[PDB]
Amino acid sequence: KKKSITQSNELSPGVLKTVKVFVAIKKRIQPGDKMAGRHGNKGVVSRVLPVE
Amino acid sequence: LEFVPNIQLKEDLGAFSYKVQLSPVEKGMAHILGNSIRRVLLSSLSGASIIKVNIANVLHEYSTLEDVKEDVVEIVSNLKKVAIKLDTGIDRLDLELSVNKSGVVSAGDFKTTQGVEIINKDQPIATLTNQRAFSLTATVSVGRNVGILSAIPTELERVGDIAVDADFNPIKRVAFEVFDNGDSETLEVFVKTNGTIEPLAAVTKALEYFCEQISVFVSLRVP
Repeated sequence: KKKSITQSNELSPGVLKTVKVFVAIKKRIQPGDKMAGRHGNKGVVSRVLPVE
Repeated sequence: LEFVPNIQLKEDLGAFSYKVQLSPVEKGMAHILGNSIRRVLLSSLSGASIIKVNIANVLHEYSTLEDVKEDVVEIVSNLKKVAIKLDTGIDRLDLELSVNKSGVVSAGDFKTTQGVEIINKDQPIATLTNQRAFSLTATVSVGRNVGILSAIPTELERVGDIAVDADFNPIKRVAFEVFDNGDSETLEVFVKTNGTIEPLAAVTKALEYFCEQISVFVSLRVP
């Protein structure tokens, strides 16, 4: 950790500093999504219906 | 030639299985009543479930607690399956759980506050590999499913607050059948529920909602 040049990298000359931001967002299936079967049958969801 | 239907909670079976049956029908109005009961209970029933959980030491769902086999996302998933029964006037309440057990945490571990009822004593919120202090707060409010598109995300004030989705409806399955006694029919309905709400009361509530909806037609008026 202290073995680094002090920037953790060479940094490329002429670069004062850099910052890395990580964002994780959950995604849920919605209409227009594509579902493909193992047998090779594929389809795109058109609508979501009520359970009844 | 007048027939009026009655409700009997008969043939109760299973952990939570009931078969409410009406001895009297109009000899042809039975099928319509069964269809209405099946449709109303699934989408009209309102149940109270946790919508917000705050961990003692977490900044986000994607974090790992020390000496805990379960993940924070996994803990949220265990929390969602939890079944809660609430008083009519409670509307909204907050539940505090704090445990120092070195074994497996459970829904029954939740403090026995007044009004709050936990059906799923068996379900375990989390398992602790080594002895540690674990505490969290879950907000419980009455709610109904209005569909995924029409859902408010819900405001979070604390930094640690985590949004949790809740399935308000408690009726897992609805089944109806019609038997004709001759000049009359008997309606048999099979209802499967988490057991939070008694089946006869749920059937009466569904019939009341259907009657309220049909009330406007006889009037034929805006109000």
